[PDB]
Amino acid sequence: PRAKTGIVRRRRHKKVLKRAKGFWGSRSKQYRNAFQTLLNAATYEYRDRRNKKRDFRRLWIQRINAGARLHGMNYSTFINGLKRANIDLNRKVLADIAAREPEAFKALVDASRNARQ
Amino acid sequence: AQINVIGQNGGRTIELPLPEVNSGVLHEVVTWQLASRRRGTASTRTRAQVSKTGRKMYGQKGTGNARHGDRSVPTFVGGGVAFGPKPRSYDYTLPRQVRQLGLAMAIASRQEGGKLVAVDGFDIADAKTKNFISWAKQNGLDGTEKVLLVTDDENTRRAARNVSWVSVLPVAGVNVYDILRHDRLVIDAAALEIVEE
Amino acid sequence: HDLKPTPGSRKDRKRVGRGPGGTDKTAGRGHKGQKSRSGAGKGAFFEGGRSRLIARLPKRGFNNVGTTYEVVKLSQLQDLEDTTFDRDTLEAYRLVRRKNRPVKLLASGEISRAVTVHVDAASAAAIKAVEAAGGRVVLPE
Amino acid sequence: PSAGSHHNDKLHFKKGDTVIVLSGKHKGQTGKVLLALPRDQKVVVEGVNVITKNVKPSMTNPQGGQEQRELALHASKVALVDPETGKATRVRKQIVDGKKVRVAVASGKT
RNA sequence: GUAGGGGAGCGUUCAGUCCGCGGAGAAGCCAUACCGGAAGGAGUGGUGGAGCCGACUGAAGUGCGGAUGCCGGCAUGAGU
RNA sequence: CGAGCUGGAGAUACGCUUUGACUCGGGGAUGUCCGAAUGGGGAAACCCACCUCGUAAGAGGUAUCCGCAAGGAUGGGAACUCAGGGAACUGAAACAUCUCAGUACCUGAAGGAGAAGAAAGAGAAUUCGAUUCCGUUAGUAGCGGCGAGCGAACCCGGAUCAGCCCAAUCAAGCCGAAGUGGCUGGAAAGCUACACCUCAGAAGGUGAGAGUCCUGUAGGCGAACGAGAGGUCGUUGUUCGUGAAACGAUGACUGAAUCCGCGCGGACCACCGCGCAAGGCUAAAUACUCCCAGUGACCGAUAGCGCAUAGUACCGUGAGGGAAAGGUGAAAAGAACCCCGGGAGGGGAGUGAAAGAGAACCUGAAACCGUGGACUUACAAGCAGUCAUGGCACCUUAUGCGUGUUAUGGCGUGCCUAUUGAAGCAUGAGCCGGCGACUUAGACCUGACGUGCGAGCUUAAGUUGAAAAACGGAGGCGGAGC
Ligand SMILES: [Mg+2]
Ligand SMILES: [Mg+2]
Ligand SMILES: [Mg+2]
Ligand SMILES: [Mg+2]
Ligand SMILES: [Mg+2]
Repeated sequence: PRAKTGIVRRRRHKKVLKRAKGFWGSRSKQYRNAFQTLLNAATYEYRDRRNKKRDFRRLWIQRINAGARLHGMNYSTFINGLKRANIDLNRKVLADIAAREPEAFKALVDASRNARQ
Repeated sequence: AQINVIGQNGGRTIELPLPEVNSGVLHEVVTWQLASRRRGTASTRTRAQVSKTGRKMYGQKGTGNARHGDRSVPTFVGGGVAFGPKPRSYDYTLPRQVRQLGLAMAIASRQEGGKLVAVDGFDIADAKTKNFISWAKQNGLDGTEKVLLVTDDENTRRAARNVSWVSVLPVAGVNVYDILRHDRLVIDAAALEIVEE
Repeated sequence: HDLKPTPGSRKDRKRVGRGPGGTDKTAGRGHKGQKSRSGAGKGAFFEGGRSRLIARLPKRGFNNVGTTYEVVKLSQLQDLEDTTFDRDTLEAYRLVRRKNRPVKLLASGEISRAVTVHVDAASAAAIKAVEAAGGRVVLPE
Repeated sequence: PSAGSHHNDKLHFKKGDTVIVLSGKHKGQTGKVLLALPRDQKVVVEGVNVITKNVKPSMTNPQGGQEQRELALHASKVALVDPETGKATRVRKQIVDGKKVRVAVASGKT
């Protein structure tokens, strides 16, 4: 028996078509192109997680020492210090502590020098 | 060992397939049956040949994009049906011992559940069907279940033009399908039912 | 009237292993079947040929197809079967419906007993095993 | 386009009989038949009416407005009735005009 | 993880059977932030105006972006 | 046959209909011109004659071939049948044999069927006993650049079954059981409550879904009157391609017998054996399918025939090729009248359940054009996204998570094919929709899985039943190898 493709294809298409939103021109109105855009889309999506992890620790390390150096230390040093004090062990939120609580951050700062030399 | 219902009541007779009815085999069956009923009808000019069209087109090269034969091929609207359907039969001969084990194992099915016999139906009287329905009532056949009536007796069957209920069936020319098809079996005629070989 | 698709003509499953799905060439987005060139839409690179050892190999022997005898083993008679009668018939039902060809008797089974066979042919120790325990091998005149 | 054959270009009645419009609107309404179009299954019975506007262009002094005419129906009316209610037909015979056959229901006239 | 082999499944029509559904409204269309491991599924609303889901099994002209593919519609060049 | 009819046409007028129209059956009568076409000519349907019968109008004959004579023939048929003539591509991975094939095509003849047929047979049993068809034997025997590859027959099962004669019931058609109320609706055949028929619950129609409203169906009836010889040379056919190669066949040369006769049984001889050639006609089972009916795990409008009808339009000097095209509503009730416009078109009104059905009328996707709104954009280098954050807007699966939009930052070399290697200045492609590709078959081989039997296991053709499947062992596979 004959067996069209009817409705079966329109849908497959609308699926992708609707994934494309602020996709510029053709890329968001033409199947083929819109779809194709989403292969490269794969590439970015997947690799961007394994990656924003890379990006974020960077934002953290940047701040952690623009405070570290705000007293006379610097990330490099500072970090090994809290390290020198197994006691200390944040690293995660450390930046924030250094961004919001200066009162605190100082503490940890001097705490390291006091476990350093 | 089913107790008769009309004009007697032996029963017991008849060894039934072990262990207890097996769809698999009833499946192996039914299927085969339908395959046989399946007729061969393939309206399709599969053939790039069977369709109407010339044979030489434009120019192999130098016309600017193309490369075509006739305008009658899988790839041309109105062309021909590639791998399309042609008439055939899909009829095979299922080993005999299974067609045996077949209904046998199907009767069991019906016995283990809602089986039913009957030796003659003087309870009828003419065609009427009206009274045939009558009997049914006091016969347990409310009218809520698909009934299959196997039995010769020309005049008896003549009473069954009522839907959903029963479905008539001659000279014990039964069939695994029908039986398994309708609910209760009215095996009736102890004809094919008791005595073989 | 609650809800119940019912069991029966519909509750009649397959068998498992009974029958596996076909094969449409497209397993994952990535099908483009057959080698990857040198072969397709045709049929002739066969599987035989006449140079690939076939030829080169010596022979002329000589075919005959003389007579093919119906080996009726010894244990077929002895061991069991109470002289249900060989003759040139019963043996059939006994089981040796070969027709068309002769009927040879050979010495495979061994238990010893008296039984008279009427094979259309028999071997040396074939006979020299029957009578040697009772029975008579009987060849056509 | 098939057309009024499903039945059998057979009007279970005459263009003069009286009938009850069973089914549809005008149920039970009655009237004398006037047009019996067997082929198309059309029946014109004084029952149902309509007010149509005659498309009479340069029709010698137009003044065309909206007429009241009867609009034909199908087997949506059951031919003849005597018990005052719709009725099949079955018991015939003949008259002093054995040269003919009648029809009738539970009763026996028409 | 490419050619290739093996496994489990999604979906489309047709057919048999079961449960049904529908003019206070089917299929199809359209929108959506839900669901499932995927193929995909559902809910709700709008449109629509008559046929139609789900389940088991059977048969398939059964799944598409590519073929200077085929037919049709509409774009660019350009108001040149 | 009984109220209607007045073709499709959808319109008006005229009319015709129980001294039963119409329509359906079944015979007659008319039937211009061309066409085998045939009075003669002819670039088809036109142009010209003659003789006879005759009121003139008008009638008729006027062709060739067989036959005293009746009477027969010329032409046309989709496919099927036989016959005369008979390719190549292609295979054999080249090619001359051979294969493809005696297929395709041409031509002649014929019928509904043909062909074949009543033995100088086949076979190895001193068997069968016209022909043909299906099964099998068997892919066995054998043929073969013994390569590619080609491929019997007997036996046995089954369809069907005859030998005789010369010369010396289906169509027309008619009858045909059984329901109401209330409810929902624009309309009910749906729901609901009681009821009926059922040798007629097959089916279609009726304002949505029909046993009981219509047409039907099961079953019954049913017509004037209508059907049912040897050889030699050259070659060839059968498995037979020269081979040890028979027999059949025939163009060319030749040329026998006749019972103590003749042919053959694969060179050849004897012996053994089967049969009698040079005359003929012959049902039946077999084939096909223009036409008809029924059915379909067939299509349902890019499908299905090319055609929802058209071999038309259109293209070709011609042979020839050859389209696309469906859908108002239940019913026209198809929009009176008024507004703007020459019109087209539109807005009201009115019909309708609906115009959120209006006649460039079922649904009405996508590309593609446009109007309005929201958030944005005039130091910017961009495969066009993606991750992150902030701003703005909105919040029916959604205010607590989000949806949309956007700014800045990071990161980021389209897809496919073909490749050692592709963003690639390497291929393909304007965009969307629909069409579009590993299938079907063979009692074929080989293996995995599963089922039934199991040392045994199976049927094929056909047969009879079929809203079902049993019967049918001819035959095949295990069973001893070398
Ligand atoms: Mg076609
Ligand atoms: Mg494309
Ligand atoms: Mg359409
Ligand atoms: Mg047509
Ligand atoms: Mg190139």
